[PDB]
Amino acid sequence: EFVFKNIDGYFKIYSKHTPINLVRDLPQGFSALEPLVDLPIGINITRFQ
Amino acid sequence: PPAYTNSFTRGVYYPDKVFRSSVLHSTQDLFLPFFSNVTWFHAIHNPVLPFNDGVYFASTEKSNIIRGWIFGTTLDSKTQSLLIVNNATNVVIKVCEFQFCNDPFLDVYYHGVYSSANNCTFEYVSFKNLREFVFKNIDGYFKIYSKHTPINLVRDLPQGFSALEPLVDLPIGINITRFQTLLAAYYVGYLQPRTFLLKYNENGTITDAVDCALDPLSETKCTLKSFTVEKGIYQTSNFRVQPTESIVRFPNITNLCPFGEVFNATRFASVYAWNRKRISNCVADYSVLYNSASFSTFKCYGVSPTKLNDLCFTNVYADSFVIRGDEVRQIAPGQTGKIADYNYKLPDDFTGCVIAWNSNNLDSKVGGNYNYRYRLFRKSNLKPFERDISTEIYQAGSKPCNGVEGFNCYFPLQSYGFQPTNGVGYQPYRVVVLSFELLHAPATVCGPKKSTNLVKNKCVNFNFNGLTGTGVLTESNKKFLPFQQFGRDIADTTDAVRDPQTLEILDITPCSFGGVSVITPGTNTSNQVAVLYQGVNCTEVNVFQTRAGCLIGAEHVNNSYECDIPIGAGICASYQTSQSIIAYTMSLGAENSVAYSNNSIAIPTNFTISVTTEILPVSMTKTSVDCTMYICGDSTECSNLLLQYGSFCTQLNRALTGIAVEQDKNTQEVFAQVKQIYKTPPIKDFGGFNFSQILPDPSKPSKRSFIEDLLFNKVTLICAQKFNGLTVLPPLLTDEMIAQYTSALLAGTITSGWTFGAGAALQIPFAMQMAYRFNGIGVTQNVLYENQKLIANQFNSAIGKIQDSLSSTASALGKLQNVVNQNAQALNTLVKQLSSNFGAISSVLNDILSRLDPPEAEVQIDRLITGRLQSLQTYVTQQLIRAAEIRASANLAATKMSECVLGQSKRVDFCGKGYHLMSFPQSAPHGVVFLHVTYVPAQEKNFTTAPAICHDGKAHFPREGVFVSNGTHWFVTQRNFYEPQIITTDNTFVSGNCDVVIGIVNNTVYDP
Ligand SMILES: *[C@@H]1O[C@H](CO)[C@@H](O[C@@H]2O[C@H](CO)[C@@H](O)[C@H](O)[C@H]2NC(C)=O)[C@H](O)[C@H]1NC(C)=O
Ligand SMILES: *[C@@H]1O[C@H](CO)[C@@H](O)[C@H](O)[C@H]1NC(C)=O
Ligand SMILES: *[C@@H]1O[C@H](CO)[C@@H](O)[C@H](O)[C@H]1NC(C)=O
Ligand SMILES: *[C@@H]1O[C@H](CO)[C@@H](O)[C@H](O)[C@H]1NC(C)=O
Ligand SMILES: *[C@@H]1O[C@H](CO)[C@@H](O)[C@H](O)[C@H]1NC(C)=O
Ligand SMILES: *[C@@H]1O[C@H](CO)[C@@H](O)[C@H](O)[C@H]1NC(C)=O
Ligand SMILES: *[C@@H]1O[C@H](CO)[C@@H](O)[C@H](O)[C@H]1NC(C)=O
Ligand SMILES: *[C@@H]1O[C@H](CO)[C@@H](O)[C@H](O)[C@H]1NC(C)=O
Ligand SMILES: *[C@@H]1O[C@H](CO)[C@@H](O)[C@H](O)[C@H]1NC(C)=O
Repeated sequence: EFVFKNIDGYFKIYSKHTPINLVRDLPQGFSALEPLVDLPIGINITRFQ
Repeated sequence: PPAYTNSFTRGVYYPDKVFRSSVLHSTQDLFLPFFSNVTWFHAIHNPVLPFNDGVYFASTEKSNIIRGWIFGTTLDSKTQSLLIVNNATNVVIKVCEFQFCNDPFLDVYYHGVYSSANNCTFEYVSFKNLREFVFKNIDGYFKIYSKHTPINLVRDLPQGFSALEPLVDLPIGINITRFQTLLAAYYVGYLQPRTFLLKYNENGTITDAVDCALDPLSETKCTLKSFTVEKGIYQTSNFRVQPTESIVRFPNITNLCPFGEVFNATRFASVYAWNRKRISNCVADYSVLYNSASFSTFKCYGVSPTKLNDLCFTNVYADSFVIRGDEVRQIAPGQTGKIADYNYKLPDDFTGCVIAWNSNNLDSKVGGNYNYRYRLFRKSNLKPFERDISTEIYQAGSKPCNGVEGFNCYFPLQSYGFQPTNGVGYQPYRVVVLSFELLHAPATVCGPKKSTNLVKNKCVNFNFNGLTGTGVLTESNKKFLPFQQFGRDIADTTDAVRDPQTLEILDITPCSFGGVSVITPGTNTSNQVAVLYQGVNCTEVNVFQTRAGCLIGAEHVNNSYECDIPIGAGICASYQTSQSIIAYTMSLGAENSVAYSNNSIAIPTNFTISVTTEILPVSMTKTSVDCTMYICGDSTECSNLLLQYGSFCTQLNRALTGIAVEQDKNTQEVFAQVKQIYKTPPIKDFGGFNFSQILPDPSKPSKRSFIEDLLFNKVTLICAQKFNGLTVLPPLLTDEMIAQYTSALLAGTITSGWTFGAGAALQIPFAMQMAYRFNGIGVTQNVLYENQKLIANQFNSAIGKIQDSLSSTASALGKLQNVVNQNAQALNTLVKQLSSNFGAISSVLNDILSRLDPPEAEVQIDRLITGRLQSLQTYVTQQLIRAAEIRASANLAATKMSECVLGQSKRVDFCGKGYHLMSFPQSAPHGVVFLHVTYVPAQEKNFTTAPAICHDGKAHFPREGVFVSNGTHWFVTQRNFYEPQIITTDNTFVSGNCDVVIGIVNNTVYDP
């Protein structure tokens, strides 16, 4: 997953890899996401595509 | 080689001319510290001594040789000099200036000098004896204090005290930092910002003064504002453990810091093709900038190079190119020209540094370089952040050009010639430019910031990646996730921090905190101290470490005794065992082990009848502090500004009057619960129960008996409160009427007893009243009817002990005394907040208005009056809570009088320790005193017991009082007094068979 946001001019991206074997839908469970890359770009971005 | 002696209690002077009587008013100013070294001087074979904060001078001049002084700061024939002459009993002072010689001195071989002057500004003329002259300059005024005391001793200073009254005021106004006397034993001292606790007598003479920070007892006295410090432990002040130096930590080195890689580039690009190497996400050591010996220029525009390392940049840049030598000075803001426009334009707000160095011996060729080209001319300045790689053909005229030179067709491309015959301005140079940007983004690049070293187990500051603070770092075993940097606690307080350099988990702990207690016995017994440093390990600060803290001055005692001065966590101190202060583990009473038995009892055969004394604060100082007068002193502006608060002013008085009326109510249901004021019979035939001590004495002016008089004398500051609007309203019940109600209640207790609480009083002899007040506690009346005289003996003995308790003990009336106190310093601090600035310029409204214009004075009194209103709100809330406590005690006293004076209370430990008998109210101001006559067994005897008796196979249990035996025969007696009965059917009832009863023994029952 790629979390996109400019909060207080600080662009954060989190990740969490879980090896599971199912394709039906999103898992019914709990997960925690820890940051990997943090570039405080601070750009006035309000839309994405 | 000056000798140093002890100054004793010398160096105390009247700080100001205000007169004070019988008050221990403490003060702090430039003073001579107690027990300080004194530099004794003599005239053998005359230097300049520092003035310091103050100067103390003393001398012993029987023949009056020491009479002169020369003071000053430079003495360069330009500054005025103090000059004191005492000739013909005349004091002469003048500040003229005269030239000095190599060794200026006064003709004094064995038994004056003055030349002309330059500038004179101030003119003024006025063993057996010890003359003292302190010298100081406060607010530009030079002050001299004198005291001549006739003594007969010359070897050293006397061991006593004497004040130093002043003589003259000298308003020189000139700063003085040096002095020098002119000439047989005289001393010199020095004044320091100390603090004393002065003591004025009845006539206003300072009889004794004590320093504050001399010893722990001195600090205790300074805090308490008293000389006689009783027993106990007193919290004086706090203590801090200062950080050692500092700890600053930041990431460093990282991978390579590859600035030298840019420096040692073999080839360089053209001037038009300057290359930007982005610098980010790397710790900048900035070590390359230090070696400036090889750099031709080192300057910065728009940034301070000194603060480059101390500040962090979000992003940084470095640019390198090669140009000619003479173009260095043209790289500056505010400069124009072809080079400044068509090549590189410097904005006026450029932030960076320009660095260049010689490269002619490495970047020059014999035949000339042909690699760096650019565009010579262009129509306008280059737009920002544009790469000028365009090679457009210059065409000044209107004639079109076909790419070949001709008519008005000039080729814009020209080549440079690098030759040895060229001048200095043709040399090739290396140029490197650094630009640092701070956009609207957080900083990403930080300097090393002197990572230094890291110290464990020693309190010190710390700065970890911008996390500052103070504490002590300790090794910890708390694991951290790789993305988690620093720890936390429940209260959002930092607990663990990991070192950025090494992934080691370090705790953070308070430095020391804790106050500074002072465990001292009363001056009645001893004079030694024992400082307890609350809850600190005995490592940063004879010494016996305790759970409660680090204890100093007392040795641990392996034996355990009764606690006398509680310390903390079970530790207790005492001076008795020469004898010295100790600190041991408290043992609550002698460790007893009552022999719990299968069938044995210890029923008392004798007893005692004490008369304890529990004092209950029933009423208090009825106060109704009017808001307007107290809060604002006689000011229309203050009245208008106070009216804004509105309901606070009008409701503070409502709350205080509610307090007053409820205190009168407390008094009403406490004393005035008797309908008719009964009076003592003229003849007191009580069967030996002497009552004259507590019954009112007709010979006395008021009907307050001896005990009440002693109480009133013991409790004590009378007309010093009702002075600032704190109108102490008189009680509705006059103190004489309070005495009347107490006497009525006590006389009803005598003649009517408990009955006068349920209607009119019903007469009963005092011998009959105790004849059933014993019966209340399960004690048969035969006790009194057989030992009434002895009962009277114990009663009168306890009454006699009451006077001793009042006189010899200052804590006998502790509760009432501290209640009257609490009120006294409550009103006192209420007064002092009139002096507190509360953030205003001063505490005088008139001074504020006179000093400044009303536009700002109004704001000043606004802040001051908000502070005063907050202070009054705090006082009234504290008064409400204290009056709630007083109301709880008043209902408790009413309950004790209803159940205990107007009855015989069955609640244990309510009317004293033991089986209660009766009580006597003895009013004391803002309170009441009870005389809890109780019953306490003393002497026991071990007997044998059994619940039941089977004579004819039928069990027999005692109605009241367990079965006992003296060894041969079995008897019945109540619990609280051994009195045997012959076991008969009258005192026993049959219930069940024998084999169902546990502990039953066979026995013989008499048959009436
Ligand atoms: C209980 O103790 C008291 C003392 O507190 C005893 O009173 C003593 O009585 C004898 C006569 O029997 C006198 O000679 C003594 O002078 C009394 N003592 C004092 C201090 O005056 C009392 O007798 C004891 N009662 C019993 C039953 O032992
Ligand atoms: C104060 O002066 C009076 C003089 O009438 C004297 O009687 C009294 O003893 C003095 N007070 C003290 C404490 O010496
Ligand atoms: C306090 O001082 C008085 C004065 O002599 C003395 O009688 C008394 O014993 C002292 N207090 C104690 C507890 O020793
Ligand atoms: C005081 O510090 C030492 C280490 O210097 C430690 O062993 C001891 O347990 C500490 N004292 C207390 C009461 O924790
Ligand atoms: C009661 O005590 C007072 C003083 O304590 C004494 O003057 C009086 O004579 C005593 N009365 C009796 C009856 O003992
Ligand atoms: C009873 O007390 C006496 C005197 O102290 C003692 O000698 C005896 O052993 C005790 N008996 C019991 C059963 O405790
Ligand atoms: C117990 O009291 C009785 C009373 O008559 C007496 O005869 C007997 O000797 C007493 N025994 C002891 C051990 O006191
Ligand atoms: C306690 O006394 C009873 C008396 O009947 C006896 O039966 C029992 O054995 C005794 N127990 C002990 C532990 O002495
Ligand atoms: C008590 O006396 C009865 C006689 O009726 C006897 O049966 C019983 O055993 C006795 N018990 C004890 C403990 O002596």
